[PDB]
Amino acid sequence: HHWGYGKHNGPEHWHKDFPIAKGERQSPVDIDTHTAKYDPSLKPLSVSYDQATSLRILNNGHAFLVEFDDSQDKAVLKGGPLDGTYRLIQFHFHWGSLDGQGSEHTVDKKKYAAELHLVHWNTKYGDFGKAVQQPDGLAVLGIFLKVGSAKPGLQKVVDVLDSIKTKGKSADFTNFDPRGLLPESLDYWTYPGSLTTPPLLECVTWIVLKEPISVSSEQVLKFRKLNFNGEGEPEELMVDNWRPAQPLKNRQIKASFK
Ligand SMILES: [Zn+2]
Repeated sequence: HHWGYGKHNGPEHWHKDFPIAKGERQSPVDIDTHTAKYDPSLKPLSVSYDQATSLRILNNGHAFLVEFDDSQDKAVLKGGPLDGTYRLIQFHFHWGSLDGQGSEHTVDKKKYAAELHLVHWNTKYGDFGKAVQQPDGLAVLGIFLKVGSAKPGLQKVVDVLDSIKTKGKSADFTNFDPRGLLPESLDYWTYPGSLTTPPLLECVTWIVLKEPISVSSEQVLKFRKLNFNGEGEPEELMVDNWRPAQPLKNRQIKASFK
């Protein structure tokens, strides 16, 4: 018994256990493309994933995560609005029950079928646990997914989902190249925010790419066959595991492009 995305434990209930849910820099938010400010001082993003080492893929009952070895600077994110090096620790998705919903961030109110989050932590803080307690501890790269052509680089992930159908299941997942999930362009918006799942800490510096990647209906369909529940109990399909847009309040979204 805890938090989830159902009617009685969904996002609207999270604030009771995690007061920060009504905080000043909560995520996701709607990106108003006409209010975003182009900032010439923003540097190009630097993604160095050539030595990435994936370890496992896990169903934690809220989504499925693909965990990486973050004991060294093997897969890092630098540049952009960041100061220092951020190490990739895991990536996961949020998706919907239908192609018209699923993303957490929205663009001019437009919702995408899913959203990919690549989570990185600031190496100055040693470890993930310490990083989440700092305002500049995390840097999450957000990528939108739209239904269309199949994404070859995502197929290895969809084919193993059958092995981690229920909450608690994990499987070995080595030699996966996260570079296959990136779009052509690295243009982005960025704003200070939080983790979109409890405990909703406001330690994120969000970097949302403008260009979405396309995945096939067959690929996204497989995401929808996962279960929120553990093996041996009422089957609840894992769908609509997204938090709705939160108030922007005293924050401005910057764009790396004109
Ligand atoms: Zn996420």
